[PDB]
Amino acid sequence: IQMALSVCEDLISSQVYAILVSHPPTPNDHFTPTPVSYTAGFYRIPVLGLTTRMSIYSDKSIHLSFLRTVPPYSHQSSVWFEMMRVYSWNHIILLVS
Amino acid sequence: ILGLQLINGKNESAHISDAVGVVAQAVHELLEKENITDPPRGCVGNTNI
Amino acid sequence: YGLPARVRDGIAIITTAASDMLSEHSFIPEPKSSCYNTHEKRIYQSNMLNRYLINVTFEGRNLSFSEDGYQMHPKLVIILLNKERKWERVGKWKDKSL
Amino acid sequence: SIGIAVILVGTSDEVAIKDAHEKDDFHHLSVVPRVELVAMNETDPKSIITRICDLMSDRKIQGVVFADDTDQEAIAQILDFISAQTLTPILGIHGGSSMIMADKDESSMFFQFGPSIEQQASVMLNIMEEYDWYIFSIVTTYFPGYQDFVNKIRS
Amino acid sequence: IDLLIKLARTMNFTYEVHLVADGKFGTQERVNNSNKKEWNGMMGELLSG
Ligand SMILES: *[C@@H]1O[C@H](CO)[C@@H](O)[C@H](O)[C@H]1NC(C)=O
Repeated sequence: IQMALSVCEDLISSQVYAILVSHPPTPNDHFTPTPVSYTAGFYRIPVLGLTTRMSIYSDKSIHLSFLRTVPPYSHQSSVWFEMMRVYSWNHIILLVS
Repeated sequence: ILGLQLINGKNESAHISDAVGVVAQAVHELLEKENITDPPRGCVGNTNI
Repeated sequence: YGLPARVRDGIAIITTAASDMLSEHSFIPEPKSSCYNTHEKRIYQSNMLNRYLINVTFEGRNLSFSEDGYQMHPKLVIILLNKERKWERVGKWKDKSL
Repeated sequence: SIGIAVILVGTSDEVAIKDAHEKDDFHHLSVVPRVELVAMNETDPKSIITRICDLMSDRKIQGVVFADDTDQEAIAQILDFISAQTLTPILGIHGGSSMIMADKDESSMFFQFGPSIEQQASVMLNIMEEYDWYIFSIVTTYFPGYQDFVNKIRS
Repeated sequence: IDLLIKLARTMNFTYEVHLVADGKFGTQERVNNSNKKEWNGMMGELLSG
């Protein structure tokens, strides 16, 4: 809650052009860039991500200018395709949550 | 249990160097451009983009 | 649907939800009235209140709310641009009737 | 007793709107809605964030109705953020508060007063039937909701 | 049911027969919500396992 107070009254008043996403102490947490991105994305301010493993921000509908260098968990399928192909496996049982 | 992992995926400090490396030539390309504007003045002063 | 009617109808939506919960549940939650202490006061959840707040009625009407946050039976009008750049009333929507 | 806070932004008459506030003969159920008339040019999020916490800290309120007279295209998104982080419901009525947006958070008890994206697709084709406009073409751009609009057309 | 037995003795696979649930043959129909199309009857049980 206090993050929103400090973003507007202390950051954008200093002529900020790029913001780097922090890292939560516990990896299970998710709302690390949630309050900053909404305020930063209000004025079309580009934001660069450093510790962002969530694919929620990449839908291009919400968090339009949310850029990151670290792929989220959703890109692991691009290697599952090739690994089973070189291992001569074609029938796969897919279990997801 | 077979799995995969990524290299330098948890060390935040390592990727900060790449964070500023990419923007090195990005700002310069934008620097040599016309009609350069400024960020909004505060949270209550400006409501435009 | 004027703004004073919108506020009057909008107020009735909130009143018919929380107050009516006292009739059956008979326990009004008291959240921490502060800008903080949101996580520790999570025991008094609003899921029970959220169960029946979509179905609201003001002196008789069907104002059910979609889970996506839209009215099931809204009132809509159709407009057409004219010569002098003034939108004019053309049609009216009234409960699946044109 | 539960207080109710309403905030409006724009040009209007404050006394006239509040005149009809104390006119509900609610003897059927003792609702006791403590309506508070709050009006300020709070288009910027800076005014909203300080005021929303001040209202609940000053007066214990469990229901908020929000109206506005602004054409901001991102006011609803940040407004939903307050409702997302809080358990107190808030409703958008007029202005940019009721603009069309795609998805809601599980903790977001936020609702709008506006046409549904799906309904407009069905209403628009319901007029084409009445005038025998049986041939048409569709052009659309990127927006939070364009996909769902097309899905109702083909169905 | 005589043709089926002929295949059983030629490709040494064991079987078991059971009549269709409802009694139709099978076409494509649209469900109430969205434009999802799912089969029905005898045709739609082969694809469902
Ligand atoms: C079919 O299977 C049987 C045993 O299950 C075995 O003798 C052979 O694989 C097949 N029988 C034939 C070809 O006669």
